[PDB]
Amino acid sequence: GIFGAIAGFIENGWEGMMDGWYGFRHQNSEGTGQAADLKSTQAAINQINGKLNRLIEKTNEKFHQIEKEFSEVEGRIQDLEKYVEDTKIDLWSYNAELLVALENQHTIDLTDSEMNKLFERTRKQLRENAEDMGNGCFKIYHKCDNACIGSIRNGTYDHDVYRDEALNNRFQI
Amino acid sequence: GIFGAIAGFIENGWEGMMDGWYGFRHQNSEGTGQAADLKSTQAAINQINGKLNRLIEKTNEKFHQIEKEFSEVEGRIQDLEKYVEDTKIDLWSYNAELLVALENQHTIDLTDSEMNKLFERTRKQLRENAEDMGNGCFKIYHKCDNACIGSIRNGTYDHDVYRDEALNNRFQI
Amino acid sequence: GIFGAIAGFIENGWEGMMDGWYGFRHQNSEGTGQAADLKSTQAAINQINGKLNRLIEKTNEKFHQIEKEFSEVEGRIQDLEKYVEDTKIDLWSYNAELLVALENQHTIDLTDSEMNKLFERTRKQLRENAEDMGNGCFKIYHKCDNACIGSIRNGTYDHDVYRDEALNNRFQI
Amino acid sequence: PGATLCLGHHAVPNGTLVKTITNDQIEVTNATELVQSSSTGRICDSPHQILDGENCTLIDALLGDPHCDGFQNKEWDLFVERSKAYSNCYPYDVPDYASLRSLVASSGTLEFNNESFNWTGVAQNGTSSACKRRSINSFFSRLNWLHQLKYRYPALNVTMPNNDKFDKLYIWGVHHPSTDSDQTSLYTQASGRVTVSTKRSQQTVIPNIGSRPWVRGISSRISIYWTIVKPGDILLINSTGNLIAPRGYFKIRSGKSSIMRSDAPIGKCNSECITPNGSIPNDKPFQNVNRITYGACPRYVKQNTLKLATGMRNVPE
Amino acid sequence: PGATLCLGHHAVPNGTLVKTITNDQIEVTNATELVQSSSTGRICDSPHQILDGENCTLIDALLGDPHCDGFQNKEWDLFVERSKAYSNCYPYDVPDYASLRSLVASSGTLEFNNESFNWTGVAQNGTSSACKRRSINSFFSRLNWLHQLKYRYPALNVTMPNNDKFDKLYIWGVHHPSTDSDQTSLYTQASGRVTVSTKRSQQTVIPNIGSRPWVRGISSRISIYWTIVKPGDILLINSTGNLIAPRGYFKIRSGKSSIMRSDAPIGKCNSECITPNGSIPNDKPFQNVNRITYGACPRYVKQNTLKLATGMRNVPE
Amino acid sequence: PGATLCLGHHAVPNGTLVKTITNDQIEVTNATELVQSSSTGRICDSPHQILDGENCTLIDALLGDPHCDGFQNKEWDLFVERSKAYSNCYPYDVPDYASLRSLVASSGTLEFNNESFNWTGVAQNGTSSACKRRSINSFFSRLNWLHQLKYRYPALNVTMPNNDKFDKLYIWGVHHPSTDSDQTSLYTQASGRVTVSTKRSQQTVIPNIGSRPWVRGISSRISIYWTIVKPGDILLINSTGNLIAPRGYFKIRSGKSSIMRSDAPIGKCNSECITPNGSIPNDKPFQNVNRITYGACPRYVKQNTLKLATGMRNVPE
Ligand SMILES: CC(=O)N[C@H]1[C@H](O[C@@H]2[C@@H](O)[C@H](O)O[C@H](CO)[C@@H]2O)O[C@H](CO)[C@@H](O[C@@H]2O[C@H](CO[C@]3(C(=O)O)C[C@H](O)[C@@H](NC(C)=O)[C@H]([C@H](O)[C@H](O)CO)O3)[C@H](O)[C@H](O)[C@H]2O)[C@@H]1O
Ligand SMILES: CC(=O)N[C@H]1[C@H](O[C@@H]2[C@@H](O)[C@H](O)O[C@H](CO)[C@@H]2O)O[C@H](CO)[C@@H](O[C@@H]2O[C@H](CO[C@]3(C(=O)O)C[C@H](O)[C@@H](NC(C)=O)[C@H]([C@H](O)[C@H](O)CO)O3)[C@H](O)[C@H](O)[C@H]2O)[C@@H]1O
Ligand SMILES: CC(=O)N[C@H]1[C@H](O[C@@H]2[C@@H](O)[C@H](O)O[C@H](CO)[C@@H]2O)O[C@H](CO)[C@@H](O[C@@H]2O[C@H](CO[C@]3(C(=O)O)C[C@H](O)[C@@H](NC(C)=O)[C@H]([C@H](O)[C@H](O)CO)O3)[C@H](O)[C@H](O)[C@H]2O)[C@@H]1O
Ligand SMILES: *[C@@H]1O[C@H](CO)[C@@H](O[C@@H]2O[C@H](CO)[C@@H](O[C@@H]3O[C@H](CO)[C@@H](O)[C@H](O[C@H]4O[C@H](CO)[C@@H](O)[C@H](O)[C@@H]4O)[C@@H]3O)[C@H](O)[C@H]2NC(C)=O)[C@H](O)[C@H]1NC(C)=O
Ligand SMILES: *[C@@H]1O[C@H](CO)[C@@H](O[C@@H]2O[C@H](CO)[C@@H](O[C@@H]3O[C@H](CO)[C@@H](O)[C@H](O[C@H]4O[C@H](CO)[C@@H](O)[C@H](O)[C@@H]4O)[C@@H]3O)[C@H](O)[C@H]2NC(C)=O)[C@H](O)[C@H]1NC(C)=O
Ligand SMILES: *[C@@H]1O[C@H](CO)[C@@H](O[C@@H]2O[C@H](CO)[C@@H](O[C@@H]3O[C@H](CO)[C@@H](O)[C@H](O[C@H]4O[C@H](CO)[C@@H](O)[C@H](O)[C@@H]4O)[C@@H]3O)[C@H](O)[C@H]2NC(C)=O)[C@H](O)[C@H]1NC(C)=O
Ligand SMILES: *[C@@H]1O[C@H](CO)[C@@H](O[C@@H]2O[C@H](CO)[C@@H](O[C@@H]3O[C@H](CO)[C@@H](O)[C@H](O)[C@@H]3O)[C@H](O)[C@H]2NC(C)=O)[C@H](O)[C@H]1NC(C)=O
Ligand SMILES: *[C@@H]1O[C@H](CO)[C@@H](O[C@@H]2O[C@H](CO)[C@@H](O[C@@H]3O[C@H](CO)[C@@H](O)[C@H](O)[C@@H]3O)[C@H](O)[C@H]2NC(C)=O)[C@H](O)[C@H]1NC(C)=O
Ligand SMILES: *[C@@H]1O[C@H](CO)[C@@H](O[C@@H]2O[C@H](CO)[C@@H](O[C@@H]3O[C@H](CO)[C@@H](O)[C@H](O)[C@@H]3O)[C@H](O)[C@H]2NC(C)=O)[C@H](O)[C@H]1NC(C)=O
Ligand SMILES: *[C@@H]1O[C@H](CO)[C@@H](O[C@@H]2O[C@H](CO)[C@@H](O)[C@H](O)[C@H]2NC(C)=O)[C@H](O)[C@H]1NC(C)=O
Ligand SMILES: *[C@@H]1O[C@H](CO)[C@@H](O[C@@H]2O[C@H](CO)[C@@H](O)[C@H](O)[C@H]2NC(C)=O)[C@H](O)[C@H]1NC(C)=O
Ligand SMILES: *[C@@H]1O[C@H](CO)[C@@H](O[C@@H]2O[C@H](CO)[C@@H](O)[C@H](O)[C@H]2NC(C)=O)[C@H](O)[C@H]1NC(C)=O
Ligand SMILES: *[C@@H]1O[C@H](CO)[C@@H](O)[C@H](O)[C@H]1NC(C)=O
Ligand SMILES: *[C@@H]1O[C@H](CO)[C@@H](O)[C@H](O)[C@H]1NC(C)=O
Ligand SMILES: *[C@@H]1O[C@H](CO)[C@@H](O)[C@H](O)[C@H]1NC(C)=O
Ligand SMILES: *[C@@H]1O[C@H](CO)[C@@H](O)[C@H](O)[C@H]1NC(C)=O
Repeated sequence: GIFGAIAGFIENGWEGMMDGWYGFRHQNSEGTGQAADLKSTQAAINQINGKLNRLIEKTNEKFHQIEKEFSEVEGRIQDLEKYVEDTKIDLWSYNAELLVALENQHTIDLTDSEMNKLFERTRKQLRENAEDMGNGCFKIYHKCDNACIGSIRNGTYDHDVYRDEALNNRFQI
Repeated sequence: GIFGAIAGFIENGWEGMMDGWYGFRHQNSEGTGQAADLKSTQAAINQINGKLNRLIEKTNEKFHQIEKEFSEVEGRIQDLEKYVEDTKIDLWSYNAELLVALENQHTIDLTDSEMNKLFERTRKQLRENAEDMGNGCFKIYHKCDNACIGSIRNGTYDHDVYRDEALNNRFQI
Repeated sequence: GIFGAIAGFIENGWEGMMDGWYGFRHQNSEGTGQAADLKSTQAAINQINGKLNRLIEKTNEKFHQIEKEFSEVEGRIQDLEKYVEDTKIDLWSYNAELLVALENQHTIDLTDSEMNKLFERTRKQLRENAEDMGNGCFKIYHKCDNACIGSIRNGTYDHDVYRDEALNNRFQI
Repeated sequence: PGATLCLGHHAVPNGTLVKTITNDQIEVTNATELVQSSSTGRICDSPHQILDGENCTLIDALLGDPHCDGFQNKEWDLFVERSKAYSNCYPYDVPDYASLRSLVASSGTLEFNNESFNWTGVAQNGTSSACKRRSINSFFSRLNWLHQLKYRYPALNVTMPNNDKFDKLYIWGVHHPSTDSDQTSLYTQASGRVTVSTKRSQQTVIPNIGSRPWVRGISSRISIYWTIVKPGDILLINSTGNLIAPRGYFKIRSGKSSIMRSDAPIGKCNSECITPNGSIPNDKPFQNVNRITYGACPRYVKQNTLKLATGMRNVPE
Repeated sequence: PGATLCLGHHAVPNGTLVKTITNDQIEVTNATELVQSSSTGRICDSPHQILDGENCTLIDALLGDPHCDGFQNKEWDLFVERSKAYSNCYPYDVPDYASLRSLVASSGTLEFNNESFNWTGVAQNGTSSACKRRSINSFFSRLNWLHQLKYRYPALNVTMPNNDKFDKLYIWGVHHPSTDSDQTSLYTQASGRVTVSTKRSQQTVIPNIGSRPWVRGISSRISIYWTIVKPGDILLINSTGNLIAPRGYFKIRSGKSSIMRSDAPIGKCNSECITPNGSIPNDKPFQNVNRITYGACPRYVKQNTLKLATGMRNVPE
Repeated sequence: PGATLCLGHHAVPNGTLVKTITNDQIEVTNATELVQSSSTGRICDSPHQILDGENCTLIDALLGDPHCDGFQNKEWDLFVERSKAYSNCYPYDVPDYASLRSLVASSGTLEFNNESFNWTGVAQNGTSSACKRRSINSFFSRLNWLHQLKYRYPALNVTMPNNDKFDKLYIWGVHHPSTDSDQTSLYTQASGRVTVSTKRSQQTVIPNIGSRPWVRGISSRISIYWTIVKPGDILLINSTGNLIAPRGYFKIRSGKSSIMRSDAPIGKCNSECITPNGSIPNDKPFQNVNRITYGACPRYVKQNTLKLATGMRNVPE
């Protein structure tokens, strides 16, 4: 939520996009399409896998320790043995709760970050040929067939080629 | 500070806004006004209340523990009892210091985030009828009475209705 | 990485900038230049020094504690003394690992934040006289000698003075 | 003429200082305190069962010191030991006094069932002027001072099987006479012996004749010991002299019970958290009132105060 | 006619709830569990060396209880004590039983070297019907019951120097006869004494005559003690009666060895982490199966479950 | 022709690797080390008061071993025990040696006030060739070896009241003769006894006759015990033989004092933090030099190194 895109100015996700986490949905004269963006999807997945690798199978080897169950009443020494262990468990329980809370807040923020990065990447690409509609969609002011859409996704779109046409439509009266 | 709005490109806050955390201040031909934005104010407050609920009254029940004050010199066992307790207090003291430091840094960043979100919400709404003056203020290039200001705040502003008028003023020579 | 500037839409850093962390590189008719921006450089350095001051020389005074090396086999009491200490070391070791991980992630994000802030500061300054090329560079659509570049860096650039000239070049056909 | 629309945020004239990762003093609009640093000064008698020891230690209530007779068979969630407490019976010491205090405090009950031990051969119910009940020479309510009968102290051998489902806690003692004549007068033999045992354990005590610093009329001492008999187990007591015998057992439970040292008065109020300074509210997560707590309490920390920002950074006009 | 290009993100119909700093229930597309909360129910015999105690405690294997003769000289990474274990030799107790169990468990070996002690003056190899080997009266394999020879028990004085590089662990005992006639019959003197010592330490035990609750034919007891002799040091044993002598020493190492109480069966599998509930996988960083673990294990926590978000916030269509 | 203005950031050819939440190796422009992993090799004699034990343990200085006479009445912030230390007086052992060492180390002073005990009835000032002062037979400076006078050792009964504001620490002993003739020659009775007591406590020791591994001429031993007398309390010593008597008390404080084992030499330098490896700087928050520290120290951790990023991510040209 820290960038306001996911669960913000984007009203909902696309349950139909199943080859990526972030993508494009276009409508032009040739029809309507949906294609996933890989660089931003891979960027979010790699970061989340990084977290997991720092947590999964990094465990502690312990061997002989202290007794933690008791069949007799003993008093002073047993109290301290129980206290030591109860103190340790509470502290690791706290570490566990905070760890998950922190990581989850960051996972939500970094996925929001990666959405915004893709939005910003596209916005600079389209230069003065398009206008942000405010809901994660750009209005493209020129003829843009599927090969033209593909060049935007692929990052090969020459804005100069359509500038005159878009400027005319953008600033018509 | 992470978005640079609060204590950044906004020079100071408004001590006079007492019905919200974020808002609008306008000047047109009908006069000058101030109105608080609720969705962004509620968004920041709900997040901060979320933090508090995770901290307030979640305490630990403890009953019989170890002794922590001593009237005699005893040596080995007393040293360990003091050490155990002194170790526990230092660790929870550390947890407390880091918790507050982390939470406060995030509280400042999320309030900065919510300011930026409102700025961005408005900027996309005004389309090509306005220009960012750089200090958190937009210059609106058309006649915009109080009902026109209200539609911006309320989110009902049709930019198409004023586009021709604003484009003429924006690109005059 | 959270703002996508450093190691994002900026392809690499400048090894040649040695008087600052963030800066400007321009090309006009008078030549090509490089000058560091102080307010953003000082902003990042002050934040990082703030972290260091919270960590450097804040240590704990301890005097008589428990024994931690043993020459004889003793059993129950020695086991608890070893366990207490081994538990303490593991917990502080964990605190140390998480501290550095958290701080480093934030240091990378705040330096990325400060880069973006400078980019945004410049973008609003240039108003409608320039266009974002998408790689951290602005194309300036008017005659801008070195005194004109200096006014941008210094924050004294009157965009009104060049607006007519830039608007003509921007919207030519 | 156009129009200008400015986006902004609020501010206050009276901000608060908080710490962050990068800054140990930054002003925000509002904050809340996370360290409970004040107490009410009194221990709330609710919602926990508070037992005010008043003039009595727990041990003296256990043993049955006469001015502690009122505490018989009471239970407690928290036993409060006052510094004004005193012992007013036969002078005694307890090897591992601390462990006996903790196990009884933890068990949370003074429930005592009497049991019929076969002390045929010795006189019972010995008394002393150091331990008076309404001016009359008496002894610990829960202990039985056995001495000679017609100048003879036979080898005692008595059994008590635990056929119940619960554990039995037996408290017993050994008299250490000041003089050899006191030894032979009371117990006939030149030196006594006491062996309390079960199937799993044993404790054998040889008395030590010799005077001890005078305490309240006496220069001898009674050493106090304890024995826990499990179900199916049997208590076996032997003595050729100096045995201070138990009159029964205490029930010994496990629960949320404990004991605290404090001179804070008891009040009529409701508070989950108890410190020796008195009850404190548990709305905050941390506290630096006392490292000794009982109940649902904030966790002790060294810090006076820890301010949690509840508002944005403050930038006044 | 133009075109419209929309930027977006994916979503799922079946999201998962996770906790954050600001929210204790927020839906993400996917999550993974961080608390191991299930066990296989069996202890994997790999990769650690598991010693199933079966019917024997570690102490009874150490002493040489006849039905524990199979455990002689075995090593272990983890010794598993079953609740069905029983003692079937001469009844005994051990002062600081727990410390002896821990040091042997920690040492991880039952290796025993025999040593030739000069017991000239007393008969050796005493036996009893409470401790039978194939119906024949016998005794603890590692202990030597010394008694009188032709109605005489001289003052024993035997030395054993540790000239090895390792420490020596000596286990020895004291007989506490039920009756005075049993004392004089076995050891001639009216009361015995045992003193085991080194250059640095000493332990002196006076036996206590008197019966104890009947256990498996006997009403006397043997108290068990231990002594560690360092290199260059000398074991010195003295007795005027009641000495239960060692037949040698145990090697005493330091390693990764320990002991666990569990009735979980042993299985043919490979698992690094052992709990009394059985082996658990160690892929997760936390677990709430048991606070008692052995090996490379997730750390115990109180929580059932802790869900780590592995995907963005979920916003369905 | 226009102009182009590029925003950017710096970079370096020699970046450093750091860990983050999402990455365990990422290059930044600069970093700083947070784990102190080196020592100077010597213990700085400032700002703390260092007492180099040299050839003497703390206990031997306490008791008054002749080659330790120089340590009398010294105070210390940190007592440094060398491995080359040796005992060169009468052979002894100390039940709970560790507790006596810790309480004296913690107290931080060897201050000793002499006191006039009434030993009328016995000879004083016994000596031995195992404890020489300038070739002359002597004894522990702070202990008084009482033995018979004209073949008689009466029942000693001596009192010493603590009428001071501070606690008194009394160190006393028991002689365990090698032979019965040695017992009767020194103390006349066939077996001795020692009882030191206060109003609150008692310690009674029966000596044990019998030889012990030969140490420096002697095969007997002296057992060392201690007693703390509170203000208003009274020290009561009784003996029918074998008492090693105190010549006074030690002051027993509470402070910042302790004791460390190390063979690191003492140097002329200033360093707040002391480890057995020598002083270390305390500029960093963590250290992995030693888990044993004294003073204002970085906290011990298992990690070699922990690099804190002090610069942005590094992206070279
Ligand atoms: C049983 C008794 O009366 N003992 C007293 C003892 O009597 C001796 C007599 O039994 C023997 O046959 O002959 C000699 C010489 O003829 C003695 O007379 O004498 C002691 C010294 O005079 C007394 O000590 C004094 O006791 C005082 C008060 O004593 C009581 C007490 O109140 O504590 C009386 C109690 O009934 C008695 N307990 C029992 C179970 O009989 C206790 C107990 O003997 C002692 O407390 C244990 O040490 O004593 C004063 O305390 C006085 O200061 C003290 O000298 C014997 O009481
Ligand atoms: C050595 C022996 O046989 N002792 C038995 C004792 O014999 C006395 C005799 O030695 C003495 O000179 O004269 C008197 C009177 O004439 C006795 O006869 O008598 C005791 C009571 O009758 C016996 O106790 C009984 O022992 C039974 C089984 O005993 C064994 C055992 O199996 O535990 C036999 C063992 O050989 C013996 N151990 C050694 C090293 O000799 C042990 C040992 O003496 C005891 O276990 C220690 O207390 O006893 C039954 O246990 C029966 O219940 C019990 O009354 C003496 O055994
Ligand atoms: C007091 C004394 O001289 N005792 C020695 C003992 O003398 C006996 C005599 O007192 C008795 O009346 O008659 C018999 C037979 O006629 C003896 O002669 O004899 C022992 C064995 O011969 C000696 O043991 C030897 O002691 C040697 C050195 O002893 C000293 C020492 O330096 O440790 C001398 C000290 O003055 C003495 N301490 C005191 C307070 O008098 C100590 C002390 O007695 C012992 O250290 C305690 O065990 O002994 C050698 O150590 C030799 O190895 C050893 O056999 C008695 O010393
Ligand atoms: C600085 O920030 C703090 C923390 O965010 C903030 O304090 C909070 O204010 C709220 C609302 O005023 C307090 O809520 C009250 O809590 C008590 C119990 O402690 C309730 O009984 C109260 O209930 C009343 O109001 C309810 C409204 O729905 C009714 O349902 C009810 O019947 C009562 O009429 C009330 O909700 C809250 O306790 C504090 N929290 C803390 C930690 O202090 C404070 O407002 C900020 N300071 C400033 C100057 O703005
Ligand atoms: C929710 O998120 C979780 C966590 O991110 C995610 O689960 C992970 O999925 C991966 C890939 O499917 C799992 O990887 C497997 O791990 C096992 C060992 O545990 C490997 O042996 C497997 O190897 C196979 O595939 C490899 C591909 O290179 C081959 O090299 C190999 O020979 C095998 O063919 C496999 O890689 C991973 O275990 C889980 N992680 C966890 C913690 O569960 C899950 O996909 C997400 N859920 C949904 C519904 O999307
Ligand atoms: C990598 O980052 C580290 C950490 O940020 C950075 O190291 C720091 O450099 C500063 C400045 O060079 C060091 O400051 C010095 O500290 C000592 C005490 O340790 C002071 O005595 C020094 O004082 C001198 O300079 C002062 C300037 O005002 C004078 O007042 C004074 O009289 C002296 O002339 C000096 O300030 C600091 O110690 C380090 N910190 C650490 C943790 O090392 C380093 O520069 C970066 N590396 C690179 C290659 O850039
Ligand atoms: C061994 O020495 C101790 C210490 O001197 C002896 O105890 C002392 O005994 C006398 C009387 O015998 C005590 O005096 C009494 O004091 C009380 C109240 O203080 C007074 O009311 C009596 O009338 C009497 O005067 C003295 O205080 C006491 N000292 C202590 C410390 O208890 C002990 O009796 C001696 N034993 C032998 C066998 O000599
Ligand atoms: C001191 O008292 C105890 C307790 O009464 C005595 O022990 C008891 O001794 C009798 C026999 O002397 C035991 O009876 C026996 O029981 C077994 C099996 O239960 C039976 O097979 C025998 O034939 C015999 O009947 C009794 O159970 C036993 N009690 C306990 C608790 O062990 C002890 O002997 C007494 N000592 C003296 C010196 O009087
Ligand atoms: C009980 O047995 C021990 C062990 O044998 C006896 O101690 C031993 O006593 C002899 C002399 O009586 C010692 O020899 C001496 O050695 C020193 C230096 O090593 C030498 O200088 C002497 O001249 C003498 O030869 C022997 O070493 C010693 N052993 C030990 C381990 O101390 C003890 O005396 C016996 N007690 C009885 C009552 O028999
Ligand atoms: C609560 O009571 C404790 C215990 O008496 C107080 O802490 C002691 O304060 C004295 C002087 O005020 C210090 O010298 C002691 O070191 C403290 N005791 C311990 C064990 O550290 C504490 O100040 C009281 N707090 C409140 C809020 O009443
Ligand atoms: C693993 O075994 C432990 C120990 O038996 C189980 O914990 C006990 O559960 C009982 C009732 O089920 C509770 O009354 C006890 O308080 C628990 N013991 C302790 C020491 O807390 C545990 O439930 C088992 N877990 C699994 C997953 O099998
Ligand atoms: C500081 O001294 C300690 C203690 O001697 C050193 O740690 C020991 O190192 C040996 C081998 O070098 C290991 O076998 C031991 O396990 C270590 N001891 C403990 C208690 O773990 C340590 O290496 C020294 N460090 C420095 C920097 O000098
Ligand atoms: C974009 O890349 C895809 C994948 O290789 C390719 O099939 C497509 O033709 C490309 N389109 C353009 C316009 O470059
Ligand atoms: C905006 O909403 C407010 C609140 O209901 C209303 O009073 C006002 O008339 C609205 N104005 C416009 C322009 O929608
Ligand atoms: C910008 O500031 C620098 C530093 O003082 C100065 O040298 C330069 O002349 C200034 N240029 C402009 C255009 O203000
Ligand atoms: C310490 O002992 C050694 C060998 O006994 C000796 O050389 C050295 O001088 C002694 N130093 C002191 C201060 O006693």
